[PDB]
Amino acid sequence: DNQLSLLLKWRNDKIPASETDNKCKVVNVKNIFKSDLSKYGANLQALFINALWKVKEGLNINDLSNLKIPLSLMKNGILFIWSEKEILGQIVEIMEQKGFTYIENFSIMFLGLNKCLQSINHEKSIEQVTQEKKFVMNNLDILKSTDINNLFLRNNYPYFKKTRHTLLMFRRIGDKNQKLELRHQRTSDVVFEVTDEQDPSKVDTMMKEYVYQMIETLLPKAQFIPGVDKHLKMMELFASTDNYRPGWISVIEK
Amino acid sequence: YLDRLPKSKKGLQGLLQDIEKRILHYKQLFFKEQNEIANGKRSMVPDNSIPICSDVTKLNFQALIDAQMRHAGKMFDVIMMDPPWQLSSYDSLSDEKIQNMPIQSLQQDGFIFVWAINAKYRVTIKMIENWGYKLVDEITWVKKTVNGKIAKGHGFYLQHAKESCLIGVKGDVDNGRFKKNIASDVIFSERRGQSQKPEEIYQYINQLCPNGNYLEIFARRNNLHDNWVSIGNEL
Amino acid sequence: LWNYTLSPGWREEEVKILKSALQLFGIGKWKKIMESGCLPGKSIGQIYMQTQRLLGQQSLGDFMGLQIDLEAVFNQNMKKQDVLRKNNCIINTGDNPTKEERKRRIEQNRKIYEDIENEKFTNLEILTHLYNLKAEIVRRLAEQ
Amino acid sequence: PLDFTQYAKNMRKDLSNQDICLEDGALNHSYFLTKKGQYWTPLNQKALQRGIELFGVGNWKEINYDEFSGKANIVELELRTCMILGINDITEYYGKKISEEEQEEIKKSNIAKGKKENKLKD
Ligand SMILES: Nc1ncnc2c1ncn2[C@@H]1O[C@H](CSCC[C@H](N)C(=O)O)[C@@H](O)[C@H]1O
Repeated sequence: DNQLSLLLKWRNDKIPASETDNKCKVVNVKNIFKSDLSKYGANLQALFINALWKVKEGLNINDLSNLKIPLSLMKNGILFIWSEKEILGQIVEIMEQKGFTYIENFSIMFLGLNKCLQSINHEKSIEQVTQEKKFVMNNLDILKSTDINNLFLRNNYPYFKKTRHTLLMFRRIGDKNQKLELRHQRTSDVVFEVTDEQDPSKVDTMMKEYVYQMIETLLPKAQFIPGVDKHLKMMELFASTDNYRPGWISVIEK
Repeated sequence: YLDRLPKSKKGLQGLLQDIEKRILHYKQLFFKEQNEIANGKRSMVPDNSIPICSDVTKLNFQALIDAQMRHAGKMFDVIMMDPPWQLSSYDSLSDEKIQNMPIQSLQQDGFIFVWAINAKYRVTIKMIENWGYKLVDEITWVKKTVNGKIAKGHGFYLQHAKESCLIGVKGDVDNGRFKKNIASDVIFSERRGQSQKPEEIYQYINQLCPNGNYLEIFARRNNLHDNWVSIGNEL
Repeated sequence: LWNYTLSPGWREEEVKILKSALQLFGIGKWKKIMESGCLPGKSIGQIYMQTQRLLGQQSLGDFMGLQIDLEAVFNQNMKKQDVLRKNNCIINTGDNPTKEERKRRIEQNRKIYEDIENEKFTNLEILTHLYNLKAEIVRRLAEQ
Repeated sequence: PLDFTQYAKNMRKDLSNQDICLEDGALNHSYFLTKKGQYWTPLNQKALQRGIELFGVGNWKEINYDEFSGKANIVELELRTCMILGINDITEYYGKKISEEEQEEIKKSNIAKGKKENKLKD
């Protein structure tokens, strides 16, 4: 009916922490949009920042302009940043003056988990946002008789109803006769998952994990197991306080 | 190789007879159709559709705004355009050519919508912030297949499977006739003809700024609706 | 039976036109075949598969750029009929070899050897094709 | 202006092309239903009437030469010169000039031959 089985096909592939070693590097500085990052890695490929903009708020947009990215930090590489609808704009123009070029975008469309459970019937706890998503996942073909557009989010927004989140992804080419290795078409620009209405901007695990898996697939060469190399060719900012993903040079702001 | 039969003599002429009566059949049907149209028959385009068919560069928007002031007194409220973008494997649609057109003259109080592909997403932002418009929101349309799958769009860096549209604001958008948080900014509908667009976005706009003149740009015969002053080379 | 296996819905006259065009131009020069225009309504892919059937070997990598006799290759493929010739086509044992190996294979193989009434069109253009179709038929009867 | 219909008519008169909307007319659905490139304004039909006045039905092959209609097409023009005569075949008017119609009255009496859709079968 809805063909929703194919919509969440990759969500059925779950695949959900390396200690400080040759495979994982850890940095915990109280400053990040000011701390030099070229000393934490050079000629890297994947560079992720988990910028939780929100209009409470986690990070101020105007702060981002003071961060410096040097060519010595990375010649050929990519930055990944989050976008929030109430703070949409004023974020799409900051990064170009730091020396990147726009290539593509990625986005997450939230299908209103409360509406999904309502259609299955015919504030949420951590359990209600972790196991309830499995609950609506395993019976994914019972609500396929309904309309897709019904179960979308209805969140307060000045102009429309806010429904989706967004990953801006920016590649810089900086060295002539040098390129990057990419898998390219791995995960569709359209993806599908539900998200709690309490923090639609926030993305919990099994979805953050989905992004982690897709980025690990897009840039496999950036990773390095402890035996092959000790220095990691891909770093991260603003991760969880307990997750230290292998390959990533984690930089958590305390 | 000749498509027709090489030699059949009168054996084919009999078939000719068949064909020729078929011929008369078509024209007699045509006559009926003629009687059906020259009697007062109403076509699909509804009332209050104003299809200005002219080149956007050739057209003088000054006459348009003069008519706007003369008849209504309020200038435009909601505007849209999905111009032919650049693909790099007409050529006067250079994004700069799209820019220099004085849409800022055509609008002082109201929104805007601009659909564009992600390959020209960024240039769209500079397209909208250049004027008094401020990019505030986006409406996105997810392609659908016949069954309910996701279209396997060509992938440059990721598998392209959605289409984006930007929204802007100049002057005052709280003109009373505007409505806020009308509904979701996403549209899930099938993949129609080449670069076609969902007709439910016009329902969205009717929810948005009803009882007022509109302006879509670069239309086709599909686009025309009620209360839509519309422009388009193929319109 | 079923010699030179036929694609669904193509005349054998088209097959012999293709044979003549391949004998004059050569395998792989499908663009020249389109330029000549002796096979209307044919695509490069479909003519490629038809060449696969006519040569008797499914893989055309060993026959690229060859003005070889199609029937001779088909006959020598029956000379090696010990291999399963599915659809009268031999599957090449070489798995997509390098350009050098494919090139030496090329060298060795060289050395060895109604219509408009359809389309759901409106009355205007169908009659446009119909009247001069009838003129063509009238001229055909006149010369008969 | 909340007078949406009058407003629309005014804008159509002020901006829209003549072949799109009449001088003070409605949307003119006839142009909409036909495709862009071939439409029959009163100018085109009066020009074809002039062409009929030129020689009438017969060996009159200058139908496209005069370009009386906008980008005249021989088959479409010969098709659209037939409803005026009201008879499917024109063999009974071959080789003569025709001034007015005087053909609908002499043929609508033929009930068996045909009177529906303002036309007669053969
Ligand atoms: N400069 C131009 N060159 C060619 N066609 C143009 C054109 N400007 C407008 N058009 C016409 O309008 C289309 C561009 S717009 C296409 C989408 C349409 N506006 C919609 O919303 O449904 C073209 O395909 C053509 O039909």
